Amino acid sequence: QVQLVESGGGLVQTGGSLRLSCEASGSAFSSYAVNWYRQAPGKQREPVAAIGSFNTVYSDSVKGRFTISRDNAKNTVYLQMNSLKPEDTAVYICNARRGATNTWGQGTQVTVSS
Amino acid sequence: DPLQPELDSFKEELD
Repeated sequence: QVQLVESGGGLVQTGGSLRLSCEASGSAFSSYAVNWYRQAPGKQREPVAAIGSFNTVYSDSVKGRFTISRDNAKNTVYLQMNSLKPEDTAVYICNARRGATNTWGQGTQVTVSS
Repeated sequence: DPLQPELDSFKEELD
């Protein structure tokens, strides 16, 4: 029973960084894992990273460049994206997962250009 | 991690 909103997108130089936020309103946020996905126009949606209370999982496409972190005092999950490449351009969207139930945000645009 | 089952479900999506 949460609602999610993403922020932090933008248009950034190749090699640069962004930090996305997934902010939740509603009860018991700490009982949801939080997953980031990304999707470019014309393409399928792909998994990026996930965090539980503290353990994390990364797609091989972003390992070593992205870091997901969590602050339950702010009901927020962060995706720090370093060493960005043009191919990272996509809408990034977060997903709160509690057991088999899934809630989704809206998306924030990330565009990387040299 | 108390949310490890959810993390396992996401790991299964990494094909």
